[PDB]
Amino acid sequence: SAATGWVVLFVAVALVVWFVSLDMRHLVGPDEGRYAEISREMFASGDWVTIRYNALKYFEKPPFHMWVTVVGYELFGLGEWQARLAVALSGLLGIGVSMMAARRWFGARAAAFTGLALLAAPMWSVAAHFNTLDMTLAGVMSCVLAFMLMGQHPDASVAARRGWMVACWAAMGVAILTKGLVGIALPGLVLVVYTLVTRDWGLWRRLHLALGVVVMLVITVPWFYLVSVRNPEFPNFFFIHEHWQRRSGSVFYFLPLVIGGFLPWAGIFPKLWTAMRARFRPALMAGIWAIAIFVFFSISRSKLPGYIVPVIPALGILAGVALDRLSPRSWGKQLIGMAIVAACGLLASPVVATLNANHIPNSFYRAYAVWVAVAFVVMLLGIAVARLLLRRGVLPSVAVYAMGMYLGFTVALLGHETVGRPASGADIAPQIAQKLTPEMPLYGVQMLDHTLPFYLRHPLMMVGQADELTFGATVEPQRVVPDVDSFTKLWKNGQPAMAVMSPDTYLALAPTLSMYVVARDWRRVVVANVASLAGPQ
Ligand SMILES: C[N+](C)(C)CCOP(=O)(O)O
Ligand SMILES: [Cl-]
Ligand SMILES: [Cl-]
Ligand SMILES: [Zn+2]
Repeated sequence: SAATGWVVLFVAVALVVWFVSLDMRHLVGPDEGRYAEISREMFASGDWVTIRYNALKYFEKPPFHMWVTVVGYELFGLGEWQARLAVALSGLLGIGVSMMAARRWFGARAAAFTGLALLAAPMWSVAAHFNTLDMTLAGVMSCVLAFMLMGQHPDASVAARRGWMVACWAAMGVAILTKGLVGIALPGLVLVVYTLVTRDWGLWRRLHLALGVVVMLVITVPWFYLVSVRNPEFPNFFFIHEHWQRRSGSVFYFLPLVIGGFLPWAGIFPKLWTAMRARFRPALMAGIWAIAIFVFFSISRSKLPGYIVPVIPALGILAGVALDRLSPRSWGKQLIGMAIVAACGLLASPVVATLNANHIPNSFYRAYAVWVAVAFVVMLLGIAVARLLLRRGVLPSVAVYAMGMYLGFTVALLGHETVGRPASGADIAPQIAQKLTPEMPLYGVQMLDHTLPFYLRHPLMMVGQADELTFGATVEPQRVVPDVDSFTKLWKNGQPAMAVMSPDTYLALAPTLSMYVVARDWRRVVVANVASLAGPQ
């Protein structure tokens, strides 16, 4: 316990950056806003069974992420960092259990390398600070893998093996309550593939199959029964609905995602392979985890980046052992390569200053470019001081390097606030809230705004195409305007209300109905049907 004062320092500096950075960006739609708002509505209603999005049934996802977010709301009230609490705790959880399994099978030093690996991995840290279900599922599934590895260690008693096995099945249950059957399909897949490569059938006896299935059913079934009974249309939807938004992604879709999301360790990607090929083989289990899940999502029709996040913890374990075998000169090689590519990021950072996308003007991206450049600069600093610390050992150099990378990608994420804040609509929320009341409708005229209703603490009344709310709009049609043509009669003859639409929608409806503009930004026009709810015009 000589240099423990460094570790305590390191982790401390990590944790404060881990949580403070949560509350420094406005919510980025659709995901962050969608789950923050669903959780808000659950929090305000108390109905933890029937998930609703803008007062409409939302049966596209299971509720565990929302349960966690709602507990967070009850403890610390509504806000940005509270809405991102589930994913941050999921990230810490993946780090923790990952280096627990690493410490069990490969020792303390390798476990430290695993924690550093997951910390520096931009996919794990970014995804850990971005409110989406993929990081929650990644943390609970990392509990599946880690608990499975803990339970298969020979030096554990039958009581410990059963404890880690029921812990594994329980984690699979939570995962099913997080994003559906994936939480059990991917493990089983990774399981059978394993038993085909190693030809160890007796492993199916160590799983505690009966007890684990029973405890998993006890965890998952109650909510599914409740929501299926209260809403008979739920099971056919959740298990049959082919969801799609506005697919067609190549089989190489997740290749730049996995490479970029594990970038500070890309140079040792071969040394990860030579980590698994070289009774129970844990590194091989992690490798079959990452590879099997990767090829599973790579051959799937629907592809989203977050799908691939659950492979990162396993990679972390592999990284932990690979870095554990490196001499000082080899890590020097890695530092040289990463210094090169980070310097290329610094030279290429002005590229984003020439961007304008998602109806966000170029200026915000000019302000993003300086933050990206700063990010690669702090990466370079961390690399330099790591090279200075290489004389004291590989582990301190890797620790400083990983800290530099983590702070770097953290700066790169916080810099996204430049383009995320004008899109969130939080700026024009106070202007709207001055005249908008909770009993007033806020029509969404063919626009599913994912962030503004959260900031208004006020749900949208969907008008016309409800997008992913279509299903909800059809099973409870008394809560929704079916088409814009009915919205015109509601608008000219109904109660005083407001409406959110796109600018092109405003110009399309302008010759039809006169509307007084309450607020505008680059992505939305907010109007009222009475002149007294807006500024002079
Ligand atoms: C996306 N969805 C929830 C509508 C269908 C997916 O369900 P499942 O793959 O968990 O069975
Ligand atoms: Cl509220
Ligand atoms: Cl701004
Ligand atoms: Zn859908």
